[PDB]
Amino acid sequence: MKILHTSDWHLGVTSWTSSRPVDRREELKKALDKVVEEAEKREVDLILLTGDLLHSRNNPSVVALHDLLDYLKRMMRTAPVVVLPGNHDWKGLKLFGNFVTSISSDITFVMSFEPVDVEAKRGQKVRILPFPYPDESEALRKNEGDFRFFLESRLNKLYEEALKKEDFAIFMGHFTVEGLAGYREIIINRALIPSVVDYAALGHIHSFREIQKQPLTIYPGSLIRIDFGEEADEKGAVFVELKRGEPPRYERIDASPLPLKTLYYKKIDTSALKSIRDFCRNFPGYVRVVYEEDSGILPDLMGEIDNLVKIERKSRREIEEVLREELDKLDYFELFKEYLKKREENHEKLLKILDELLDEVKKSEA
Amino acid sequence: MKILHTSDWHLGVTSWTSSRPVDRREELKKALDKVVEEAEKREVDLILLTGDLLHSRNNPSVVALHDLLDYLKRMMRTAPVVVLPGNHDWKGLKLFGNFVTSISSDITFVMSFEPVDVEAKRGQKVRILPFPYPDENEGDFRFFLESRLNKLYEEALKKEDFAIFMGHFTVEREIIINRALIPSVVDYAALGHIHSFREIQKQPLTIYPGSLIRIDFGEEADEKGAVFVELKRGEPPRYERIDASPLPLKTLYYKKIDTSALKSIRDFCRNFPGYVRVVYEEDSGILPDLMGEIDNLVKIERKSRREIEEVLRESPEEFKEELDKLDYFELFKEYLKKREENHEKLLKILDELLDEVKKSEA
Amino acid sequence: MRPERLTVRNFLGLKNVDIEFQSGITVVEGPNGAGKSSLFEAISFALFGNGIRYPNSYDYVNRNAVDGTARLVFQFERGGKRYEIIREINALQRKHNAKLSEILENGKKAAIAAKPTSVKQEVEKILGIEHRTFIRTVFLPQGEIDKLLISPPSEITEIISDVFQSKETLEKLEKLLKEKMKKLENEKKLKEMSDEYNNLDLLRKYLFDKSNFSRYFTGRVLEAVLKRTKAYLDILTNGRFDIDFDDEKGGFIIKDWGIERPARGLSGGERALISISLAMSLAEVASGRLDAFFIDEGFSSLDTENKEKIASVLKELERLNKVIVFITHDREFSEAFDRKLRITGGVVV
Amino acid sequence: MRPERLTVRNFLGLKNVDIEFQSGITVVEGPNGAGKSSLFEAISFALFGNGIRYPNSYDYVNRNAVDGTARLVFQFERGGKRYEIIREINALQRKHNAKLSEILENGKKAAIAAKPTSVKQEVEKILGIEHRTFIRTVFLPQGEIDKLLISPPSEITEIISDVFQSKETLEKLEKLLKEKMKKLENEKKLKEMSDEYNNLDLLRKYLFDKSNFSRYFTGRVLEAVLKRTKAYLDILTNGRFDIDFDDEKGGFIIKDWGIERPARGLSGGERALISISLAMSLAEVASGRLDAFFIDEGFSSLDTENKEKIASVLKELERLNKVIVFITHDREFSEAFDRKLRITGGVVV
Repeated sequence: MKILHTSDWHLGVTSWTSSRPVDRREELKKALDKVVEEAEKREVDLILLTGDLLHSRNNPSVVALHDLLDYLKRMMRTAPVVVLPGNHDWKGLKLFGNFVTSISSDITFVMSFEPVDVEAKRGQKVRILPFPYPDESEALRKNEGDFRFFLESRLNKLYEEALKKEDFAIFMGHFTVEGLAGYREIIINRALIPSVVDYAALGHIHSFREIQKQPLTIYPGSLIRIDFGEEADEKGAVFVELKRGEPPRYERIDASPLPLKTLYYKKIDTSALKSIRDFCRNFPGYVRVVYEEDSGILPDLMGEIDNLVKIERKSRREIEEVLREELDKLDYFELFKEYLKKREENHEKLLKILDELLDEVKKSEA
Repeated sequence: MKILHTSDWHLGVTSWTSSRPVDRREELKKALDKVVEEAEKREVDLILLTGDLLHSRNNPSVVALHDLLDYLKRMMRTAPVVVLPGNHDWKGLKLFGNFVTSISSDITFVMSFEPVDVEAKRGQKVRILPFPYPDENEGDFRFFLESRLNKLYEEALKKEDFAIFMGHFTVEREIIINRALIPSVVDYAALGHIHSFREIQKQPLTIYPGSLIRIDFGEEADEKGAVFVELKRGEPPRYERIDASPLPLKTLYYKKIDTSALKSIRDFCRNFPGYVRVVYEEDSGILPDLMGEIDNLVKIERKSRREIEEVLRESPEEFKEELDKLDYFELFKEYLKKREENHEKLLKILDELLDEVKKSEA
Repeated sequence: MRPERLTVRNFLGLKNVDIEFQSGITVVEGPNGAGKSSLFEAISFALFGNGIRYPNSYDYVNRNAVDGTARLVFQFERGGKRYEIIREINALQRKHNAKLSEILENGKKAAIAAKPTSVKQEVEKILGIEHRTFIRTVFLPQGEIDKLLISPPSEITEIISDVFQSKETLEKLEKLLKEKMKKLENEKKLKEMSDEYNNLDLLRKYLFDKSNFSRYFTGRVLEAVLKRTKAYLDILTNGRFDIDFDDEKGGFIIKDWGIERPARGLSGGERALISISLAMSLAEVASGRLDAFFIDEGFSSLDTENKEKIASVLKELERLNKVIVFITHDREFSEAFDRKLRITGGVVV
Repeated sequence: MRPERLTVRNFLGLKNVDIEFQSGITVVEGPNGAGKSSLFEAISFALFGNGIRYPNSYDYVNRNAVDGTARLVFQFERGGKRYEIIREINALQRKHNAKLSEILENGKKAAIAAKPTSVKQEVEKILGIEHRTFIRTVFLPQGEIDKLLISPPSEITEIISDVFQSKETLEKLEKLLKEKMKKLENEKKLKEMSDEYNNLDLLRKYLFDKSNFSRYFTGRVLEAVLKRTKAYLDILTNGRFDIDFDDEKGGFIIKDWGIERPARGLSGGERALISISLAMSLAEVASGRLDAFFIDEGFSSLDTENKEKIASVLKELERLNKVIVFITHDREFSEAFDRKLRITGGVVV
């Protein structure tokens, strides 16, 4: 069966509100569009949604909700979708999703560590092994012992229930795999994840990361570069494909959202200014200039340059951290010998006479 | 086809928060229960929801939402439901409702002046003519409203079987609408947004079902419940009223609270299943904490002698009118005549005895 | 009727008073023994000719004036056409005059009766109220009203008996009927006698037995009086009080908010309103609608603090629009009624 | 190499100076005409024995001291083993002495050369840098650096020509080769002569044609100097400025953030950093890695306000850890460099 997997969108997310607010909604829709269009053209069988689908988990805008449900429909039009909402509890949204689950087969909100048996477009029997954030309060006392033991208990549970599968069994999780750059969070060991699953769809991480190949674990990441901390990222969904006879295979669907670029300067001066202006003028994406030695007073580039979203000041130590030999010497005579050796049929014949000329000039000088 | 129609619900509505807060939820559920149970026992074909289904239109409690969706399911279990949410209600309820509409036939949120063609339990082809609160200057507003009606009319004529008009307004900020403006070709016009039941007109049958519980004392004299309408092709619409059975209200009016008044209030509240509001005029204390003592005394007010008389209304029947005064003997003359085969004779000897005593007196 | 004016002179208890009844509830008060009780007597004597204190007409002359006549005029609406009556009476002259002249829209009085005996007939013919009944109807003595309320069923059926008909007349019809039977029993013709005896004796038994006619008659008051009492208790109490009657219990069983309650439990002002209401109901079921009432304060020894409270609660009677005048003796009751009328030393001050 | 110490006495422009080079940039300034320019001359002289200003060795004696010898020692790391050299020279005595003693880990100096001619051979043998090239490499005159930057392609290929090889030697090889051909053309044996002529004349043409080899050599400058220039512009500019060269446009293409830009547009401190970087790149592609550089201020008339700004922007050169010393003449440039060295009246104050 064919699967379109998508990671947290951050619908209605306003970027850089501290410097220059930008409504990403337009861009975000365009990427979603391209993704959905690829899902249809590819005739996928199952669609997975994980991570932060809404940017604001405490107070989603009406429009943001409108967009979410909009794309949930477009999604269902192509194939059954399964949503695993994590750490999200607004206006009984989880309550919403639960209600729709019950009145439909084309959509299913999994919101409990208890497994659910969905059914794909082409009829494939998929068993979802869920592992969301946990409802209610564990408490401070139980987290050190209760918190890890409880998590372990859940995994032992998902394992047993995974073996009892029919066709395929997809694990879905909302957490942070232990060993990442770190970006309350839930840390989970890769070994703890069930091995018997055909695919483990994760989320809640902006940047795409293929954790492991067995069982195939993937973070699809966002569809737009939410901030400059990810200007070097490729954004898009992941199209996995599970088959019985053969191991899982997956492509990556490029969303192609506006690009970011950080311009680093030592100090903003007349030359710097011209450089910034010249660059931003021919750059479709968003720009952030960073500098060390102060060049203040500084002209209002933001007021002039409408696509200059942020101007920062990284220390020489930090600018080098985030930014992540011997030279051969050749005498003129040697280069000459080398040339007379490649650009002519016979070299040596010329070298013998040349060394005689060099000997004659050396002797007739001292 | 059979239709069960229920007006505004006001779920999670707390009554009398200024005096003594009362969580109506329990009562409100019991009434909804009785209503739904009647809908099932009656095997209705279509269920209509209008008016304020949620009490708070800006911030519905989680429980209130839980209850709403709960009863929406119970409702659908019996027959396809069509909800017309008024614009007063909170927005996430419009996007939600729209989504469910699309994934189901047993429920349909109409939220635009554009007509929708639903299908009943028994397969009847019903066409809904919607007219919600126009979302998103007064002379153009009326023109705008009148235009939508012309639109609903044209679209109503193109019906298949039945055509039910649904509207959220106030029959002549609120939206005033003339009765004549409503399409006449519709088989029934379900309205809402009014607590008190009111049969506007019989052609086309226009009804406000009203709330299922008495939300305040301004409606203590109201009957609460849904309306079970029945449309047929060959014959005109007929409709019953389903009684909810919600707790009753009673206002006790006093001139002044005194030792006698206090005993009266205590005695009454003690034998009254509903909620009580005492109103008085003359200054009376210094009153004891009746609410503290009487747990079902929700409100204590002070209406002016002018206002207490206005709200009271008029009950002049059998009063200030002539009374048939009857004298003792003419009543005797009458009692005898009715109660014996031959009266005339006894009547004659009586008047003779009377004449005899009269003469022997002066 | 609606008493509009009543000019009394030298009438017992009074010397020279000029009263003009107005819409609402008036309260007349004065030094004990004068004006208060006597003022009403005068009004009841201007209609027929016989007051309620003395039998002989001439006795109604004031003691303070001897050999002098007592004049009294009286205007009163009754049926949409107002009438006027002026009688004069002198003990010395041994002559009594009167005249029932009706007041026209034109303002000119028309003759209806000349002799005092004629004015009586004409007045009684107006609204079919004999002096006998009038005395027991428009004049409500507080003492008897409050008593009728908490009265037993036997004493109640009695009250109803001696208000629609004179006890004396009943006794006399009694004796006459018994005499006829004695005559028959003592004495074609014999068959006619046996037919008369049985028939006269049967009617006798029908009228005479308390169980039947006497019982039914009492119902009219309970079915009619209560009927009307309920309406009064509604317009005056805002639907709070509602009384009915029952033998099993004490009698007039009274309910407050659907809940029965001992009448003794009620405050004075409630006993008053409820009692007066039932009283007007009886008075009206016997004499048709009445547009006026005279009530005098009873001054029960323990009723003083109440006197001021009762005054406030009885003020509701003004809502009936009837011409209701109180004949109070104590100042405390007299004070809290905007419209006052003091009669000191026979004159009004 | 890494100059660690340089004790000069009576050397032209100097009387008695003791300098100890330290990591990072080093700046030396003094009254015009003394110490600044002469100090470096001394360091060039201590190694080979020719300097730059004068041809004859003896002319390098200070004017202020006559009949007196000029002594100068010099320690310098080069290859992980530090060396030491002390030459003395007296005009009067007509005798010049020297000695290339290497400093051991033990602290004892070992002999490598006695005569000044021997010390020269040994020094040139170290890092294969002849005095001819050394003069045009470790010493970077600001005037010529900035010029090389905004230079035309023809004048550029020239600069690259007279840095890897003496123009004189090329001309002399020229004339000698032309003379041999004349000899042949003028004169078994005849076949050998025709074979020699054609073969010697062809090689001649291969050397001579600026079209062919001279062009490829220029390529060596492009491929390698830019290659290294880019790295310098990265460690000093944080990846801001990238430099590439196109012959048709003229000069060295300069790009700022992927966007080309006229070099005249850059601020002084940028012209400096970029120019110096390219300069070290050329110097090193010709003489291998260098651990030291001498740059003297150019004081372009309109460059004064910049003098203070350029000083701040050039401070980045310290990040390379090379022993970089500036030979500035103006105080404003001299001030903003923590590590200063003033030489007044021949001595250091």
